[PDB]
Amino acid sequence: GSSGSSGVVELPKTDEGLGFNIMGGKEQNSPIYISRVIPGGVADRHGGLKRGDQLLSVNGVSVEGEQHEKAVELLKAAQGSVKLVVRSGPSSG
Repeated sequence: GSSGSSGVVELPKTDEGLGFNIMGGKEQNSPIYISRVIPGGVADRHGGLKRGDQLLSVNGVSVEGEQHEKAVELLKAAQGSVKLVVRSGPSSG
């Protein structure tokens, strides 16, 4: 579905956690993505974030072109609910 939203993942902000890990952050010259996912966390339950999904932007903030630290800050910046955008588009397509 070219026309529309790539796929914004809005998860409920709760101390409990999201259930997703991220590695990198313009440190090793690699894009930000989900390193590991909890088989029993909010994310897994929701159904949208999986190991590999590249983080495009969070809370309406471009992260792709920023250091890990930034990402972390954004997540905290949110309140009640966060917005994690990802790209599920096929490398070829």
